[PDB]
Amino acid sequence: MFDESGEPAYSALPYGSEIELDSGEAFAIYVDDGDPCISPTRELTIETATADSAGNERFLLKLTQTTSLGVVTTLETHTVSLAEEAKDDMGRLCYLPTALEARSKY
Amino acid sequence: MILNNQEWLLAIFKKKGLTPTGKLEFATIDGIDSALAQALNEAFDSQVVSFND
Repeated sequence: MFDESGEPAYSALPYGSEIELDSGEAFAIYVDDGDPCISPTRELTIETATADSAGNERFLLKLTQTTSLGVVTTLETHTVSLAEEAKDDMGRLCYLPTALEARSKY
Repeated sequence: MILNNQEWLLAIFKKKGLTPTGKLEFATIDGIDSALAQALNEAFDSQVVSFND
């Protein structure tokens, strides 16, 4: 879960249960695939990107996989915008839930 | 070149639309008789007789 400032909070939930966002939290990102990250560690990286043509703000979301030994590999990258009406460099939508549902399998 | 994201805007044209109405208009066959009567006269014109008798 992500605070308004942007700090992360970690937790876990049973598979049957549904996510409920506490007040004071903006958004949460979880793993759809039924894959525990115990032996292969999955890391999430956030960095800023150029603003949209219409003045909207967008950032880069990246996912990486690290083994126990220390070998780091890259899984996925996306451009995501918090604004409801935002567009990608290719013209696709950048709204976080819609983009994650469309072009992400993790 | 007007290029936004990955699409080009090439040209803008203008069109003329036609939407009909039920009304109709037609000519009459009355003037054809006068036309034929006038046309018949050109047969006798441009005819001469050299020697009188």
